[PDB]
Amino acid sequence: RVLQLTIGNSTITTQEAANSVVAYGRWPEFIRDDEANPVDQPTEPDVATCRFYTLDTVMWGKESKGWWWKLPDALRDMGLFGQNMYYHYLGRSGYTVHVQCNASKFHQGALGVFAIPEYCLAGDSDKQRYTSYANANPGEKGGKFYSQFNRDTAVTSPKREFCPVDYLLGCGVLLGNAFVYPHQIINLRTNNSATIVLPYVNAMAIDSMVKHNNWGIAILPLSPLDFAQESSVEIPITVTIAPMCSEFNGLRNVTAPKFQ
Amino acid sequence: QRRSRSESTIESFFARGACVAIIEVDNEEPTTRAQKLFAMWRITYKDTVQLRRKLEFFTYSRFDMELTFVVTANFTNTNNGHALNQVYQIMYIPPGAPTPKSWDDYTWQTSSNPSIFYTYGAAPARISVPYVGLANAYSHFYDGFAKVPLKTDANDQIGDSLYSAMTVDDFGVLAIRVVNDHNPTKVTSKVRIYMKPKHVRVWCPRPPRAVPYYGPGVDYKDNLNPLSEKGLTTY
Amino acid sequence: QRRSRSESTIESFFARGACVAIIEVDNEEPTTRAQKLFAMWRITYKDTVQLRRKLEFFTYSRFDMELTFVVTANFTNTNNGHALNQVYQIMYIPPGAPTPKSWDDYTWQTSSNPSIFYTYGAAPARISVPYVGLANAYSHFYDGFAKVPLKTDANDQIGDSLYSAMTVDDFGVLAIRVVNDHNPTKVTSKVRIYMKPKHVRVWCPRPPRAVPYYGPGVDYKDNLNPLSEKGLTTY
Amino acid sequence: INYTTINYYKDSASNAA
Amino acid sequence: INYTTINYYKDSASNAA
Amino acid sequence: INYTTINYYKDSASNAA
Amino acid sequence: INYTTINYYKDSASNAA
Amino acid sequence: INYTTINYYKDSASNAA
Amino acid sequence: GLPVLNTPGSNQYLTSDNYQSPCAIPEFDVTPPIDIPGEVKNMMELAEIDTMIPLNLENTKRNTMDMYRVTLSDSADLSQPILCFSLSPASDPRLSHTMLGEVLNYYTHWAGSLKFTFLFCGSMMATGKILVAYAPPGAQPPTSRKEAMLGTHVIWDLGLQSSCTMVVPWISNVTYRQTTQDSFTEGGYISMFYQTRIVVPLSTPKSMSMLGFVSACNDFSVRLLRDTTHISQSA
Amino acid sequence: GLPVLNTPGSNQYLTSDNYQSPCAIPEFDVTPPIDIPGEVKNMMELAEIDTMIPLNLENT
Amino acid sequence: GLPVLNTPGSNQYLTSDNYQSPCAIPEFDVTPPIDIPGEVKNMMELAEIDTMIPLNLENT
Ligand SMILES: CCO/N=C\c1ccc(OCC[C@@H](C)CCn2ccn(-c3ccncc3)c2=O)cc1
Ligand SMILES: CCO/N=C\c1ccc(OCC[C@@H](C)CCn2ccn(-c3ccncc3)c2=O)cc1
Repeated sequence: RVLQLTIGNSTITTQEAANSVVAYGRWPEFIRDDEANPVDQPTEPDVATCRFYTLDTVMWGKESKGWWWKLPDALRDMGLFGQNMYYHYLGRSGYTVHVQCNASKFHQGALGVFAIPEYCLAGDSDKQRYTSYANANPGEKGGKFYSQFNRDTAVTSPKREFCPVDYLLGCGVLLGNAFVYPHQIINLRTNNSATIVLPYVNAMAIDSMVKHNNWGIAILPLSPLDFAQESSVEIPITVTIAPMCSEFNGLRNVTAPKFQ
Repeated sequence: QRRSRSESTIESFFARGACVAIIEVDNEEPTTRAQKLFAMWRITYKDTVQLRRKLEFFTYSRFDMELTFVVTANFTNTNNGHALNQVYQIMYIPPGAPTPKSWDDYTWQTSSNPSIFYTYGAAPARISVPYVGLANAYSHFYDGFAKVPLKTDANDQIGDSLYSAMTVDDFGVLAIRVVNDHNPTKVTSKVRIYMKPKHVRVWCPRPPRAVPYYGPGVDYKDNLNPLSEKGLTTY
Repeated sequence: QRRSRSESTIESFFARGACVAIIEVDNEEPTTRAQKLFAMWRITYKDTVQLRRKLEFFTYSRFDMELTFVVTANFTNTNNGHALNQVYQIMYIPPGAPTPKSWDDYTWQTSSNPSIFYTYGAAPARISVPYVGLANAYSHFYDGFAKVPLKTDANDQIGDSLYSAMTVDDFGVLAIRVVNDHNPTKVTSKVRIYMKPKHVRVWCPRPPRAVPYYGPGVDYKDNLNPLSEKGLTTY
Repeated sequence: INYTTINYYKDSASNAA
Repeated sequence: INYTTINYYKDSASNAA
Repeated sequence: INYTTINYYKDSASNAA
Repeated sequence: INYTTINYYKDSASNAA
Repeated sequence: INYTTINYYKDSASNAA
Repeated sequence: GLPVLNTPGSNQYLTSDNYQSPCAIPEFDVTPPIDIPGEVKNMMELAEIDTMIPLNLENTKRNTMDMYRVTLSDSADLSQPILCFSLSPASDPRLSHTMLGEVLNYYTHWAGSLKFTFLFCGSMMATGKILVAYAPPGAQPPTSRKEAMLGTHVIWDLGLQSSCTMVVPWISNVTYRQTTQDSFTEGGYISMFYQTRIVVPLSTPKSMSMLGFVSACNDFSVRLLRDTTHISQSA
Repeated sequence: GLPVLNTPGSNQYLTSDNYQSPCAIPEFDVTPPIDIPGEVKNMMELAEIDTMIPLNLENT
Repeated sequence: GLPVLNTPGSNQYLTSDNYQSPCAIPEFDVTPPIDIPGEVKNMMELAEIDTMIPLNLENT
């Protein structure tokens, strides 16, 4: 019953195992084309880059409203997978989002783990689609949500950042319709861990990763955590991402984008 | 089971074709007003709201295209002299082709660009376009940038880009002009391009947009109250 | 026997198609008079008398439908300026679809609702509709109510209903508008929708109506003398 | 003498008697 | 009862469903 | 040389000689 | 490559060469 | 799926590609 | 060369047709398709997805984050309903903006047994029993437990599992129901009642919460595609 | 591609014809028929029904 | 003699089509082809030719 989840060298087992939901029912695989014209072999670090990368820990409180990351943005800072992304031209990767959040039997509250392919976001100002590159990619710390929409009016200092609303999910859809994406619901009553396996979904067969972001992980508090009697309480939420079957091609010089 | 599910297949879900745009065209001398001797239209789907929200259920899609042109005309003066029948030239232009700049340029000679000479009064013209996506699918809702401002750039105004735009000029333009000459009277004409998809195969569904659109992007500005008011325990 | 009975079969009894309605359409500025920029028509058979009494021989029936549109036009001024040809848009609307409210709304974009762009001067348009009854047959002469006023209701104005009406809005509406713009002159046009049944199979015959109709129901108000005067023993 | 009959449409209800 | 189908064009994408 | 004759109507009296 | 020829009329002199 | 091709004219150069 | 005849119905651009059309760009090479994951072959596999409904629609918290959760407490009554909504999947405001609703807006007729799901997101220690019921139409609306337990109902528990499943069957006089608020073809009623009081030990919060889902089984079907009402454009 | 010719009698809407016509609502699913009692297959089984005539037509 | 119907898309001169057309000069005798050397069968054998690029583009 207990999941022995080992991809690569590291290993996340568990004291209690719950589920494993594969997105769209297709396990990640290599390029399987017998009539392909390039039959020469690219770089496939398939057993040398599958470490369970762990992002930074956010402190989930009562009035906090959500978090959102981008992939493969959340690996550019750390890991040798970050070095195999700046040097090469293009690649493909399959992800294992494994969100765990442990707490006692006396807490409550419901979470929601999402995985939106091509997760766009809304701007804030009246200038349409006007967003710089530094604010376009939070990296490893991730962005947050907001409760009500509060745009910008200052025309001298451009903010050029996102400001999504949580029950509009950034895109402009209702929250109650968001479950048609692949998802998994951390119900704190029964289980404490969750996992999602994501395959590579893109219009191309293979794409650059600097100027593109495939998946966006959105975490939404479905019911806020209430303790017995108090009003301020902090439990953590920790997200783990590992690539699977990743491969790259087309070496070039090192490219370092600015981050203001 | 005897319940024919085939009425709501994907080929039947996009079987009805809708409107995408309205393009003006006039015929007079070039005055100090807006010279409406010919009008260009940026080819996109996101210019109406019947079809944008109907296509944006789906992340990736590939499908062949079918167009339809409808031409109406009017007058501007009460007891106008009775003018003749007209010939409208819808000329397609891919990216890289030279943009026409007046009523009669050398680029209007349709040297290789495919065009349709249309006769007013007859049936609506009815042409078909195959799949012209350069990738394996069209890309609804692209995420990233076209360019990345690097560290060792000249300044910040060169490496800047636009959020969520694969191409500066998406898939070319149309061009509409009257073949006939200028007249002392003028005939205002409108053109309603229709659009019907065929052979549709989609992937990765996403929930539909509900707050109204605001420009070509994905953002929003107004009408932030999508639901109404209704009592909880009351039916 | 050599008497061909097949001239009076059911497919031949409804083979002749008749008229069902007359719909106006105008083209001017919205004045303080009736704004006839577009006219809606409730889809029913019981708007003429050739076809109502011809269908109401029969209690239950199912049959496929075929329509036909005929368009004529006129003028309103003696030495009017010679206006151009026109394009009429017959747009079908099922129940639940949004009712258009002006000349150019977003619902006129025919985003999914099937419509016909018609050109004046050409042949009459000729479309076919399959069987759209939700039961196993259409129901001529429904008896009961739609709602029943219960004992523990709030009051009597909520549980009240209308006698002999299966649906508030029977099977949707039509919508007709001119595509062309407004003009200083106006062109009054009339549209005569025709209707021809096919593939007719009926059940349970009933005697035909003889006193003239009075509204959409089954009641009567006037002309209560259906028979003439004639001597008994006199031929 | 019979005649030639072809239902030219994939729809069923758009035929003739 | 089936009907008669002929793709009248050498192009593939100019057919119907 | 003969020619091609098809009575295109189910009616009998709508033919030609 | 030959082509398709049908004299569509019962008259003889209304054909083509 | 192929399509139907008939050169309807006795001339050779009045065909299509 | 052939005695043709113009049948009635020429030169009309019908918005729903499958005629031929010439190809604008001949001799073209199509980019071959690849195996994109998540291939939606048919529209009816979107209404078969577990989706959340919004329930609480008070003046204070409509169009906010908290309009999806339902507060059930310890100090609540044992004789009052918790939540109630009529089963009109495209006209009631507590279902129209669900993915099950946002497909049935595009249709007029529907059928099939749709299944509900609820999820209690409370503490580990608190238990209780909740009774959810169905009431077929034609009666008074159910108010209390004495008159609601007669229909099809599920005694749902909280201790062992934390998720119900209610396959609401297909009991209808007609074959296909409509997607509008019409009193003749009404869905039914849904009510939830406390079977017992929520037993909560001390040092545990008193305000538990409950979500609400909706789905559809494999017997689900629609027909007669149309355009919708939820989008708008005032331009 | 074919030498057609307009025969005399084009573009006329005859009220009694059995030509083809395009379908406005394609791909549609027909509700299947059931066995309703009293299936009139032909109009001549209505005149074959025992019916009453009115006879006396005085002014009163 | 045949129930035709004008499909949408008649009487339009599309610049890219392969319909038929009548021959203006019938019964004509074509001059037979000969073996001219250098028969380009396809456009892609022109980009496969070794050609010079210009590089230096100063003002002078
Ligand atoms: C012979 C002459 O005239 N004919 C016409 C013609 C017309 C249009 C043509 O190209 C086609 C267009 C089309 C496929 C469009 C659509 N489409 C679908 C998604 N997008 C797109 C993507 C990202 N940004 C904006 C929209 C987009 O532009 C080609 C030829
Ligand atoms: C593509 C666009 O335009 N086309 C047309 C269209 C037109 C009509 C359509 O629906 C059909 C109608 C019809 C079956 C009508 C008739 N009918 C027969 C009996 N009743 C009815 C029943 C009870 N009350 C009133 C009348 C009734 O309404 C559908 C599509």
